Amino acid sequence: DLLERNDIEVRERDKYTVHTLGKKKNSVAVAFVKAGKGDILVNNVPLALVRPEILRTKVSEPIMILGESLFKGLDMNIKVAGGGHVSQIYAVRQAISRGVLASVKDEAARSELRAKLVSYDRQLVVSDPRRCEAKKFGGRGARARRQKSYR
Amino acid sequence: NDYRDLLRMFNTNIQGKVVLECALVGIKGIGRRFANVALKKANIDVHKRAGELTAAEEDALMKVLEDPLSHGIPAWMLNRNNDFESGKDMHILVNTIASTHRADLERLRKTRCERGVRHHHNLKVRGQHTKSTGRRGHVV
Amino acid sequence: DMHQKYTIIVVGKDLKLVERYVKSIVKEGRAFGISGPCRAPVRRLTITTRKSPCGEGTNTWHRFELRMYKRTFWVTCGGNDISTILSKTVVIPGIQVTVEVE
Amino acid sequence: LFNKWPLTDVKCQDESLEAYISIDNHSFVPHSAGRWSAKRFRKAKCPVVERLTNSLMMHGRNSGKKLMAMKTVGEAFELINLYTGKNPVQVLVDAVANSGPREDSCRIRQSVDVSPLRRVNIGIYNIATGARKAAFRKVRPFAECLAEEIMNAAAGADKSYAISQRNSVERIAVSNR
Amino acid sequence: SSVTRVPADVFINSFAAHLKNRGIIKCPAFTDYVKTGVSRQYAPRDADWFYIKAASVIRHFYISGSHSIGVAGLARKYSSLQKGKTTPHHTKRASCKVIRSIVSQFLGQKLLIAGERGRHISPNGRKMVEDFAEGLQK
Amino acid sequence: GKVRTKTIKRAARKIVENNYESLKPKDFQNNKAICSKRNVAIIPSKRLRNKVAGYVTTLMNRVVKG
Amino acid sequence: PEPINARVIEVLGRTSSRGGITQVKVEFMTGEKRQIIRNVIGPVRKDDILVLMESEREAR
Amino acid sequence: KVDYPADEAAMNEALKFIKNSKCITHTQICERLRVSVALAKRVMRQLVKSGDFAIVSKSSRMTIFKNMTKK
RNA sequence: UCCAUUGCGACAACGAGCGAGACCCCGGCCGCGGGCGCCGCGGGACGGCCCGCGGCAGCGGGAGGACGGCGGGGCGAUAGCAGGUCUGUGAUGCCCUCAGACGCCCUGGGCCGCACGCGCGCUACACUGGCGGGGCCAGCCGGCGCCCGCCAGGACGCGCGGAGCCCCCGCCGUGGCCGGGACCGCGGGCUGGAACGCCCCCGCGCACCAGGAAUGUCUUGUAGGCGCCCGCCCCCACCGCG
Repeated sequence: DLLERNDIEVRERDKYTVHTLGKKKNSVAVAFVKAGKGDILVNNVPLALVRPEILRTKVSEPIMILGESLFKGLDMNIKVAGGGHVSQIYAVRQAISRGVLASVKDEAARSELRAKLVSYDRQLVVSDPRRCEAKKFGGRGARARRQKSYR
Repeated sequence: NDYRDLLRMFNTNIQGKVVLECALVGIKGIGRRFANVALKKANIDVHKRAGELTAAEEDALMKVLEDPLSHGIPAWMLNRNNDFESGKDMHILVNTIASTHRADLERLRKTRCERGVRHHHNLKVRGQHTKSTGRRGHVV
Repeated sequence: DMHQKYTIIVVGKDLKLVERYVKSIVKEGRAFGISGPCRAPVRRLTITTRKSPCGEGTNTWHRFELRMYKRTFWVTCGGNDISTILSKTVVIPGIQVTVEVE
Repeated sequence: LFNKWPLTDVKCQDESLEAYISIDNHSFVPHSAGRWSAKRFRKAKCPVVERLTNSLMMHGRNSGKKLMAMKTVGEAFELINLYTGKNPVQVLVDAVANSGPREDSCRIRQSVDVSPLRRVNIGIYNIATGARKAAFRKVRPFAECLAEEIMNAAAGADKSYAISQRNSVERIAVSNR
Repeated sequence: SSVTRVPADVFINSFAAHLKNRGIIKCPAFTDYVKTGVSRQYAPRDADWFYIKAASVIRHFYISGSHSIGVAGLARKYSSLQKGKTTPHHTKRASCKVIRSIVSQFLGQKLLIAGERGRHISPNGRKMVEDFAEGLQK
Repeated sequence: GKVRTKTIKRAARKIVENNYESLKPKDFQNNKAICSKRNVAIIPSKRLRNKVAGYVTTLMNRVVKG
Repeated sequence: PEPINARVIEVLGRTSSRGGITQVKVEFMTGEKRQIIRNVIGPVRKDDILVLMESEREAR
Repeated sequence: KVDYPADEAAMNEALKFIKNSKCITHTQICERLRVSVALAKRVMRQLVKSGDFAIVSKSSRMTIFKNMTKK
């Protein structure tokens, strides 16, 4: 569902000033950013409501941290494809943060905000290298192996 | 604030502690066809807290049990389908279901089918593998 | 004009024999307007067989993959020009170039 | 923390465990998916609340469900707030110090001193192990029990499983003194 | 926006309550004695389940529009695990008859109109969903 | 950690024997650029070429003190 | 009696014969600050602070 | 071990007993009084209907209830 | 010293090789060119830098950076061993059965028989759960429509589409209970020439309330938990490979 040619071309017309992609565990969240209503929209729904409900503060992590100033005056048409739930919620937060860094554009505050972003929680800026593993013969798991009968 | 305890429904004692639909799942231990509902269609809701049930409700449930095909209870449901002698759908409950079980095993005994041999030889006619089944059962 | 978009579908197991053929298709059809290559997502034919001819020992399996490569081009040019392109393109034995008419 | 419990005046008295319990970086909820296990002591700066929410996920039937653990911490930390009238975060940060033994026995049996990390690591582990047993075949919730173990230990009681475990490692240690 | 800007449950609960009073849907008894699918051991214990399920069916149809889902595919979103056997649990599917009936009631109301392949939401239906979400849009 | 193998080691000396001024004491990219001048030093694969350069950087660092 | 806090200056090595135990040079945290060896289970690094109930016993 | 699903004249005694608390869960009543959680659940639905209590958290599994003033 | 006969150092040794590594495959990141479909080629990471401690090879720590100190695989030396396979082959020496056949076909049955002891598993012993509805979500890589049917499925069509765990709300309320689904009595279907195979539905609700001596496997996208796909297949996965 991710890594597809329809990334976020769902939007008809609607040219967008800034673009960012945040990814975690076979999930790509690509946000189309333009100066809008201070509104963050993921999967056609508002940022306020997402499926892992105890993770809502995480999906909005820099709204509290960076400062609502940049968040006001911005429209984000984020779409997440791939993964399950937590993978998507970490990937929206990565995408939203990088899009705002691009939104400062020319003032050095993109560097200052990235400094703030690496401080509260890195991964808001950087990718989570941890990705997945491969099953190998002689075990249901990859690292795990089968029981030996006679030692 | 109101309750009654054991009901003498069909030689059983249904505790008022139970939530009624779950309670009548055990009728004398054998024969429920209501499939955990189908008594709402005859009369009352799932959580009647068992004891709350009135004598008036009891007769209506008891009526549906004798005439099963009357309240949306279909032939797809019901304990017994075409009977080997009766050839009609029916619901068998309490002592009667076990009594009818004897009647069918007598039939297999007279007919001397492989199933009849295994039923008197205490062996499984369905569960295919008997090499490693009853350990500690110590039986033939 | 008998002008039709002409389909060109190339299947090469060898990425480099197939990739060089993609350069060949582009050059001959530069004149007749060949299309940029839409590379098929690789289709991997996967067979896992026990390495042992007799099934005894530790379980060792062979993971065998045929990573067929298909590249598709479309040319809206003359049939004689499509034909010149087939003669012009490098012939690599064991490479499938297939044409359909749209 | 949970939008209800603040993180400002919560510190611990023990200076031996001063660096090990992290009280300056708790996220809004304890999720913060991180490679804390990777590197030797990166686990020390993990937030105590994300160290507790990870401990509850044990026994397989309950493995991996961090969200079901997160609500169990917020249910426990909501119960503690009402009963104790002090920040629930503080009670966990106090209990971890209390549940930590200062002596163990290794063969070299012989008395040894547990390193700051181990006093924290066993302390969180003990808090959940008792709660898990004290809620296995009982009507009481795991969350209600989690709140009690977390609090009894902080004030300090041999009633608490974590302390009844600490107490015995240190009686066995005093035998091999 | 609108219906997706609204949480699912409140909209599904409310629209369902409206259908029963309005007379839209009107449940069939022969299908109202059955479990939602093979994967359910017990039939719905939520009382008027046809109404709530119908509310959800028209909430998915609204989002799909162009996709034009059929009866079986929309039943898949109500699929569950089949449990209670020595063999390991497997995700099965919901009963199509319940969903065919629900769709035929929306189709008769003209809320839904057929398309080549699957049926899709018609403007009378599209407005009904839009208006109800506008009814509780906060 | 990573222990240099005899190819990644003998070649590094051969590079510091032939070339002295071109490589510099703490300059991996420069040490990778000198070692990449085609025929003068030919190492197939960047992974081997990068590993050679790192050992050359370490050898060049050692010689500058003494 | 009352336990005395101490601070590791260095970890000399690992002992136990099964591994898993360490020899640490400890300096009492306060006052005369006695620097004496200690044996510790669990992961220990430099500058860690430990409280020793026994206190007098000395590692070799 | 055994509980009444079914309080009779002692429902007011229970109401006074639950009003005799600082905070409670319906499960805590099940331990404090020998009552099924379901009876305790229904009982506390009207305990806040009488307005002598309040929700602190509400989750499907457990809701913590603190008596408003009750002092 | 190392992960390593991996290197250092000492030293009648001095240099080489093979194996190790390098290489190959996939992955994370940047760029280029293309784009029915994300898919071709190039960079990038090297114990480079920094601080210690070291002649040294390196040994801990610090950042910077997708990525950090052998990422998850393939390949695999010199020798071997009475390991296993003549039942995979038009591989094969020898006895070659060779026509009332040990050839080759067809039917019927077995290979699945069960006082029992063991190996790999699965499902359990529940309130971190079962039971109802409400969201939503994958990846290997991926078809559906419509009507009839509780279902399982069937008829008739077209060109196409996606999990569970989890979450949200009720419910049961510690009861071998709605925990558990083993056995067995009807049926309804499927696939085939034919069930004995499977599916489904209404009964029926066994042991088991955490396991004795012992014994296994495992270091971050890990164990575990959860589903899905394929392999072989008329039907059928508690298996294997993913």
